[PDB]
Amino acid sequence: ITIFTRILDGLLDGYDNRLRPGLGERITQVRTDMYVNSFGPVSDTEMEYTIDIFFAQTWKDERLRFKGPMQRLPLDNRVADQIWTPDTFFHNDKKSFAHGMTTPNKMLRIWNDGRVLYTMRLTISAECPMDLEDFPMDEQNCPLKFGSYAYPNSEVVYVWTNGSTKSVVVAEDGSRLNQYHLMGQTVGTENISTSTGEYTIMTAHFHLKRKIGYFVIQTYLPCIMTVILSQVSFWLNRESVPARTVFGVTTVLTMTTLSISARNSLPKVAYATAMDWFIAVCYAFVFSALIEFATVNYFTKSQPARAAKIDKMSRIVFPILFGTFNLVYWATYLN
Amino acid sequence: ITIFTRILDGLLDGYDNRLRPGLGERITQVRTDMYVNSFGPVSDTEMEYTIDIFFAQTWKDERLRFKGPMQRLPLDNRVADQIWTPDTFFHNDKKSFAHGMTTPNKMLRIWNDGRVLYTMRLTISAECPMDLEDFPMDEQNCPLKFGSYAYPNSEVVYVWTNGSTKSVVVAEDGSRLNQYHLMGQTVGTENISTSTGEYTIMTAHFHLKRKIGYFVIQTYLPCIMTVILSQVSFWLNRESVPARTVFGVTTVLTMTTLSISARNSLPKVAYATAMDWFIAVCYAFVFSALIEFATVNYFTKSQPARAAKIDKMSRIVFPILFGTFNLVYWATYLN
Amino acid sequence: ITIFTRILDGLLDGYDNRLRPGLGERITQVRTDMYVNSFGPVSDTEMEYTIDIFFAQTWKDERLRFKGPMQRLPLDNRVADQIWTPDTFFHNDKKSFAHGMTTPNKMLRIWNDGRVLYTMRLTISAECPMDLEDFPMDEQNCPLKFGSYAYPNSEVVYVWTNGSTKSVVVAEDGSRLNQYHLMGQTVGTENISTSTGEYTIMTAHFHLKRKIGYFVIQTYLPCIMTVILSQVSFWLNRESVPARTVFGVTTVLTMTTLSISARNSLPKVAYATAMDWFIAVCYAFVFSALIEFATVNYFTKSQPARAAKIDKMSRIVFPILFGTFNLVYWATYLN
Amino acid sequence: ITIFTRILDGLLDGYDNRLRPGLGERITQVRTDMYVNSFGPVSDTEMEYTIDIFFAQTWKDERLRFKGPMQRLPLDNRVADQIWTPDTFFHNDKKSFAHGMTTPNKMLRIWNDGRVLYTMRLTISAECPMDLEDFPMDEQNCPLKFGSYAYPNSEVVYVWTNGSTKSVVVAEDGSRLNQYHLMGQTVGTENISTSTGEYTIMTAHFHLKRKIGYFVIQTYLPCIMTVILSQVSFWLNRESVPARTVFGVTTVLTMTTLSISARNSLPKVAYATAMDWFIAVCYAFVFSALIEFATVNYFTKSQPARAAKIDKMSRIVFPILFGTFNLVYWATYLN
Amino acid sequence: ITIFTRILDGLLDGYDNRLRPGLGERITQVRTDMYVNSFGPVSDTEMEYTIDIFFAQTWKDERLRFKGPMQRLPLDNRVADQIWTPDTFFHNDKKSFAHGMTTPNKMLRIWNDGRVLYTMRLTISAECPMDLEDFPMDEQNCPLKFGSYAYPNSEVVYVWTNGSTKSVVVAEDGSRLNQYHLMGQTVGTENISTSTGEYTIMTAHFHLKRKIGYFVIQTYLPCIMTVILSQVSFWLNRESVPARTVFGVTTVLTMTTLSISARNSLPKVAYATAMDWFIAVCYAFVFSALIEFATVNYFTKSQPARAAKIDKMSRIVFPILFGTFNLVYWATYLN
Ligand SMILES: CC(=O)[C@H]1CC[C@H]2[C@@H]3CC[C@@H]4C[C@H](O)CC[C@]4(C)[C@H]3CC[C@]12C
Ligand SMILES: CC(=O)[C@H]1CC[C@H]2[C@@H]3CC[C@@H]4C[C@H](O)CC[C@]4(C)[C@H]3CC[C@]12C
Ligand SMILES: CC(=O)[C@H]1CC[C@H]2[C@@H]3CC[C@@H]4C[C@H](O)CC[C@]4(C)[C@H]3CC[C@]12C
Ligand SMILES: CC(=O)[C@H]1CC[C@H]2[C@@H]3CC[C@@H]4C[C@H](O)CC[C@]4(C)[C@H]3CC[C@]12C
Ligand SMILES: CC(=O)[C@H]1CC[C@H]2[C@@H]3CC[C@@H]4C[C@H](O)CC[C@]4(C)[C@H]3CC[C@]12C
Ligand SMILES: CCOC(=O)c1ncn2c1CN(C)C(=O)c1cc(F)ccc1-2
Ligand SMILES: CCOC(=O)c1ncn2c1CN(C)C(=O)c1cc(F)ccc1-2
Ligand SMILES: CCOC(=O)c1ncn2c1CN(C)C(=O)c1cc(F)ccc1-2
Ligand SMILES: CCOC(=O)c1ncn2c1CN(C)C(=O)c1cc(F)ccc1-2
Ligand SMILES: CCOC(=O)c1ncn2c1CN(C)C(=O)c1cc(F)ccc1-2
Ligand SMILES: *[C@@H]1O[C@H](CO)[C@@H](O)[C@H](O)[C@H]1NC(C)=O
Ligand SMILES: *[C@@H]1O[C@H](CO)[C@@H](O)[C@H](O)[C@H]1NC(C)=O
Ligand SMILES: *[C@@H]1O[C@H](CO)[C@@H](O)[C@H](O)[C@H]1NC(C)=O
Ligand SMILES: *[C@@H]1O[C@H](CO)[C@@H](O)[C@H](O)[C@H]1NC(C)=O
Ligand SMILES: *[C@@H]1O[C@H](CO)[C@@H](O)[C@H](O)[C@H]1NC(C)=O
Ligand SMILES: *[C@@H]1O[C@H](CO)[C@@H](O)[C@H](O)[C@H]1NC(C)=O
Repeated sequence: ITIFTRILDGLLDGYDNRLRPGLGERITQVRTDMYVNSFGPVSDTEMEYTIDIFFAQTWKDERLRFKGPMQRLPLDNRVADQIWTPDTFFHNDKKSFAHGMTTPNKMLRIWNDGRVLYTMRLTISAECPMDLEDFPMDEQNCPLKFGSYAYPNSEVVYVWTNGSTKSVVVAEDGSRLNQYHLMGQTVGTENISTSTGEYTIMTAHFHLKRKIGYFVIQTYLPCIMTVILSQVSFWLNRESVPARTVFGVTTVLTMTTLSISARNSLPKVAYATAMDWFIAVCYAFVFSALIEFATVNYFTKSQPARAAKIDKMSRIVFPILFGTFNLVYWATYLN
Repeated sequence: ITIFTRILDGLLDGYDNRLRPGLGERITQVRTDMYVNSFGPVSDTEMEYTIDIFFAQTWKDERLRFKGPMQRLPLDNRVADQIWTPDTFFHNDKKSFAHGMTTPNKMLRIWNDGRVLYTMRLTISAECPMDLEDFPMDEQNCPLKFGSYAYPNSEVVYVWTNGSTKSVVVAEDGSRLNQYHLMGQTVGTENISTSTGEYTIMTAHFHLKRKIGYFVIQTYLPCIMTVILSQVSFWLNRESVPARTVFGVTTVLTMTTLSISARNSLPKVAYATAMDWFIAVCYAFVFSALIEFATVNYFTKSQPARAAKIDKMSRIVFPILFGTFNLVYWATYLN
Repeated sequence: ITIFTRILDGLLDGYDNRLRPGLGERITQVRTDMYVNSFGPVSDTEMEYTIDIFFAQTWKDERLRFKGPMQRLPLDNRVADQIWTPDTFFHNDKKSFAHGMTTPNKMLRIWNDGRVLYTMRLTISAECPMDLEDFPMDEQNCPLKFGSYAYPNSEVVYVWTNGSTKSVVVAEDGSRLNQYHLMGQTVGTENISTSTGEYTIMTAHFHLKRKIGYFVIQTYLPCIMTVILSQVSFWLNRESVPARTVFGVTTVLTMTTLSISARNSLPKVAYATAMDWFIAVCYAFVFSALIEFATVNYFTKSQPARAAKIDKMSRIVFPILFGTFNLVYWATYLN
Repeated sequence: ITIFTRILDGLLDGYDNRLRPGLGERITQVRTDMYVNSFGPVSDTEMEYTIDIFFAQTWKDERLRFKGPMQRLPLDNRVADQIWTPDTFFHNDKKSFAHGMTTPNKMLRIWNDGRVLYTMRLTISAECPMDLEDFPMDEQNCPLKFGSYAYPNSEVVYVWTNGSTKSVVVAEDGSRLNQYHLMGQTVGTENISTSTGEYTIMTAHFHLKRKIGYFVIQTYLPCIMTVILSQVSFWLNRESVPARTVFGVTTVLTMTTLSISARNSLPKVAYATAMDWFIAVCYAFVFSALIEFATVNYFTKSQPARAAKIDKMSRIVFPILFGTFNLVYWATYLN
Repeated sequence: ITIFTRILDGLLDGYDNRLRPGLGERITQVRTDMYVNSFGPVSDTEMEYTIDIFFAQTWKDERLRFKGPMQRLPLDNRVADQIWTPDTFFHNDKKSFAHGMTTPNKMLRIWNDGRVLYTMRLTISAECPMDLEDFPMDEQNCPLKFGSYAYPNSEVVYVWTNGSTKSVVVAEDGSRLNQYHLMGQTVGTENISTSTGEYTIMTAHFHLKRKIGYFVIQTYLPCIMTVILSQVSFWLNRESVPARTVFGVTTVLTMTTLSISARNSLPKVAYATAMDWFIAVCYAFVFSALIEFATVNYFTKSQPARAAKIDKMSRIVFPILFGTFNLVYWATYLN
């Protein structure tokens, strides 16, 4: 153990962590790996998502080159703080933190040739814009961008691990989401020209397809039952004005109540959503069934034969219409 | 007191906490104990649970081997920071923190032979997936996985305490939960092969049985009374179209109102829940009682004798049906 | 000022804060005082309560014994870190923090004989289980336990201040609670045998009696008015089937609406609450008034005289029953 | 610049920040100034308020007395930490924090004679009990108490700035509140005898007048319309039992619905609020209009002429009563 | 690399970060740049907005002027802490924090001539008062003011960038908001006289125009449908007192239900909002249609010809009126 105490002391004696490795000589290339331990909750209201990853980075540093019996130096964060590390930051991040129990989860390993490995565990809430036009039969793509904050392209460059280690890995246990399904992952690299030089930023996209199960139970199913409720009126006595009247208005109150409740749980966007149309049409089918009787009753005095054909015809026309509406609605958005 | 100041200074003189004990010589074996002071709130929506534990770890470090009058060295965190400790982290953790008042709750004890005792207090929110198909007659198993972050199996190994201290202990005060019951605990050890070596991870499962009391009061009971409400209609005058009509529709509005409220308090999962079916069937029993009258009124003019048997039988079939339905529902899920 | 700088420097010169005072000689006895500046919000849902206290502790450290003109040394937190202090932790704590503005509120005072006074201000959210069977005519007792984390009975012992300084003091300004009333305070001491030795834990119980004012306004009163609403039906025309029918069902919808709203605000426990019964009985009084008419209507054809006695007697039986129900309900739980 | 480096080094050379200025000689007098940058949200439910202030303190420290070309030493927080400062804490505080971006906002300035200026920016959530008996025609007064935590009157004394600089200043931008109006400010000084000596505490009261606008829109106005709704019944056909019956019960359901929602937004106190009475009376005016008809219908069979005067009289008596009630209600509380 | 280690050591050798550059000779001028990476959520209730910016500042410090092969010194935060920096704080800030993952996002660059570049990433929640009289056809302007906390105009001055870097830049991805649209940005400088000298404060205004889409879907449309619902009553049988009565009251109950939910999502201000009027008028149109029938029914017995003209005229007057109402409402506020 005393052998390694002098090796560490020798490497760090006179080591200037303020300067990057290969300053004025080479561009420090960093091979970045990643393992998604858990895909945190996604929010279609706040347009963000949380993710728990093991973010690994390896680069070249000649100052740490040593020769000894061991081929690797297993070390903790106590050394990761004393040496230089890339100040990798996440561009689209909202807030982030590195897990600290028991000690700040930072693993450092130094090989003879100077190869460094500096990985940590991060829970980060990043941005994810969404176009909820097809919501809840929706598909969104949440990116994760990260690069160096202080080092332009001339000073530092990032690249993904190619071949040995998979670029992005995701655990099946953590990927489980109540309302989304993780389709896959995509990685890429790009250069960006900013007012403080051109930086290389590394993107990692997580494709998501929304699960409609919760919404069939909450909104679609009760709406369907409430338009069928309105269409019961056609089979009741046409001459019983109070019965047909109170039935038509109470069902509108029912649909009006149902649309009020469904509104609270839906994203607060400023455009029409695929569900917003389903609720709209259903309200029209409930409102229409009421107007249907208002016409039936208006003609009862002088044109009762006409008011009878309207009601009897409405018994088949209404369900056939709402039936075909669903045939088109689901056939359109489920594609 | 002056004796112990030189012993501590002597041990820490030249002590390199950056290196694990026995590097290149022995494997640091850590005996892990745990005491659940409180089982924090469990969340079936966020699929997580909070837990408050005293997490103890003991290993052997020859560098701390000393000779003196005392057999043990009672010390605080002021020494725990100066020595080496295993960087044990919890794999399924979402967020964790160690209690700090008055001082960081870390207890250190060093015996003559060099065995160390390093325990701390942790409140941690860990992951716990759930299959809420039988909710609220549910059973879940929440795990707690923890291992070393930087040291694979070759460098460090974990084992549960055998004999003196029980692996996992639970306090009678804290395990109390409003909606859950802690059945028991299970401990285990397993090896995992990762891209940074093979680590030993220690699992601790907490079995949970849900308490249906809250849900019988909130949803089951009012639904049952509201279908019984619908079945009152069969005993009223069939020829009074407004009475039977307004009664049939108002109860649907009532059942529709009841189902809207129950939906908010239930988990926002995307599959059918055991309660979701009970609400569904009840809505069907209310909707049927209405359709039952719609037929009675439809046949009342030309087929009054036929419409009479429908109403009278509905007086017994409906309650007998809903009665037998409950017999099957509860008998099925309570098993 | 130059006199005290050498006294302080002399005391701290060679002072080892890692070791407790009187190690291997005497047991460090700590007299703990407490002043509740404010009793934070109590939660009957999360089973928790917040409290803001000035937590004072005094012991004797021979190393700090000095001789000088001043009898005591007024000092800030800048010295509290340099000396030894008991690592007092709160056993039932959930989350705690020490006020830091302007500077960390820690007061240190050192007397000639070496007796120390070390107090701080703490806001702590501690556990408080509740048996809400009589809720909201309830009484709860919230404890506050604190002891040493690293020093067993043999090494450190706690005792309450008796006589000179009051053990626990509470300001009437902070004791104000919207839904609770602070009856009093009780203090005690006990020994607990743990796997790391036997420790002494100090308990402080705060007795609470719940205030029913908010609930009479929110729930009891509207329920009473809504069952009296149901009993208006007996005075209406028996031959008007729609009038009596819509009145009976709409009031059930009203009571069903009223009970749904009261449900969200009430604690989410899994057992029957004293109020849950009051809402239950009231719903029964509204549901019965409806069933009462269904029977009246069922007998109207062949037994109208019997259907008349039912309605007319119900005008007095119902209010006398609900009247006497309140007489019994309130008389039982208010005791 | 090298001149000031030697002056600062000279002043801080041998400076003991653990000791207060004038220890064992004089009482350190601190003139405290304050500037309310913003008056954070006020909460009548949690009985607290947030406030953002620039908290200034000035005293004399003879050790910092220097002679040089400059008359004052403009310094940042880097020096404020190195010297002694009063450990001023806010007694009624619940949680506070000092702004840190870019650097901890602490301004230090040292004059020749040794007078120091040490100001900081603080956002603090302080306590503010309220007597909401006249709510929402309300007026509250929130205090702000602060003194030294470790230094009694004998060692430190606080006094407000007088003359040139005003004790408390408030910006018109921050004083804007959605539901409150800031009447003015009051400052005062007092001594308090505590178990750790007698301290001097400085109070700053902020007088508040509540804005009734939000509640007229939410609660008062719809209630007024809903009692006028109930009084429509008197003008409808008295012999139409279903019409008058369904109208009477639906308005009660409407008023019962309205009172449930207004309740959620109101403070959860345990006494009657000025609004609680307005809602109560309105419910009584809706409930009475229903009983009015129940009487009309009860007398219609045998005493129809009397049932006519009741209905016709109620057309004038009811609105005149609700009219005079409002005349008295507003005249009482708005005074 | 060893060349730069002596240069840095040479520059920092004897460097006093407590003193500003050019003290007692020149005014430290700081050119401030800004890049809005994301425009965080805006709150019309809390009157605040969150923003994520790259806040850059550049000044000249002669002490850091060096001669070497490189023209600039790429450095991290490890040096930014060791040198002097302007203590720039944001005046209207409520809560701010600088991103810390991986390392504190502070970029430092030192040119030969002594020019420094000190930029950081900040997420800050600043104040933004609003006049929501025209809400939701609204326009608001949220400012962002920042200056030096300890250095008045005489010692430090702030200025906007000269043309190299644009003063305020906004990212195309992050500026997207659900309910607002970012029109543009305006920058300015002003002097303010405070009790601690006169400071220069830098303003940055972000103009916002509200999106009416969400409110058309949530409130306007259902209100439109519910007043049209009320106007159906004129076409139904005038002599059917129950039919017209239950329809009139239920639509009021429906509109009354609609107004409470609309109130929940709207800002809790104490003045009348453009929507508050639209909801009010719609309630008047539903209530009026009810009073319309009460008049028709009151005249039905003795003045049926008058009760016929009233009802028939109402079929056109009501929709024509509500039609023109929208024409004026939308035409006025949409301008
Ligand atoms: C002529 C007739 O059979 C009546 C019965 C119900 C009436 C409708 C009710 C809803 C609308 C009310 C509005 O005031 C005028 C247009 C609308 C659409 C009315 C047009 C005329 C209708 C259809
Ligand atoms: C002929 C008859 O007794 C009528 C009375 C109520 C009617 C039902 C009401 C609900 C549905 C409405 C839909 O438009 C057609 C199918 C459904 C299921 C109707 C079929 C015909 C029924 C059963
Ligand atoms: C025969 C008679 O006076 C009728 C009127 C209302 C009816 C009750 C309505 C509620 C229940 C409905 C259920 O379907 C059968 C039992 C229950 C309890 C009925 C039994 C028979 C009653 C009491
Ligand atoms: C005789 C008469 O005009 C009836 C019509 C409505 C009835 C009241 C309804 C509400 C109450 C119901 C209770 O069961 C008895 C007392 C109460 C207050 C009744 C007393 C008698 C009244 C006033
Ligand atoms: C005579 C007549 O056509 C009646 C029918 C509905 C009545 C109105 C109902 C609402 C109000 C009730 C109040 O008690 C008196 C004024 C108000 C405004 C009444 C005035 C008289 C009206 C308009
Ligand atoms: C794919 C790159 O992987 C990392 O960067 C990494 N960094 C730390 N660890 C890993 C591997 N990994 C996915 C773990 O879960 C894990 C499990 C352990 F028991 C100990 C360490 C790690
Ligand atoms: C316009 C003012 O900009 C800055 O002062 C600034 N400060 C840091 N950075 C920038 C440039 N900028 C707009 C970035 O996005 C960026 C991107 C990177 F990958 C690394 C650093 C920065
Ligand atoms: C069984 C696991 O034991 C620990 O890991 C442990 N660590 C600290 N403590 C314990 C023992 N234990 C269960 C306590 O509750 C306790 C009680 C005290 F008053 C002081 C210290 C502890
Ligand atoms: C019960 C032990 O109390 C303390 O140890 C204590 N610590 C701080 N303070 C006290 C006394 N006390 C009850 C106060 O309220 C108070 C009032 C002040 F103005 C200044 C300091 C304190
Ligand atoms: C009245 C008490 O005032 C202070 O003690 C104070 N402390 C800090 N500052 C002030 C003056 N003041 C009212 C400011 O707004 C201000 C404005 C600045 F740009 C920089 C510093 C300050
Ligand atoms: C992008 O950046 C990388 C950084 O190494 C560089 O090699 C490549 O030539 C650049 N290409 C473009 C188009 O910017
Ligand atoms: C797992 O690892 C431990 C390391 O101590 C070893 O003793 C055990 O045999 C291993 N078991 C398996 C199944 O790999
Ligand atoms: C606690 O145990 C100690 C011995 O360690 C004993 O002296 C003391 O009296 C005990 N206290 C109580 C309350 O039993
Ligand atoms: C409070 O105490 C101070 C001494 O520190 C004294 O000067 C002052 O007069 C006292 N106030 C009152 C009201 O007695
Ligand atoms: C313009 O501003 C930049 C800020 O970095 C500065 O370096 C440069 O010297 C300035 N030049 C002029 C002409 O203002
Ligand atoms: C701001 O103050 C400085 C102080 O010298 C002055 O030169 C400048 O003209 C002032 N600018 C404004 C807009 O007041």
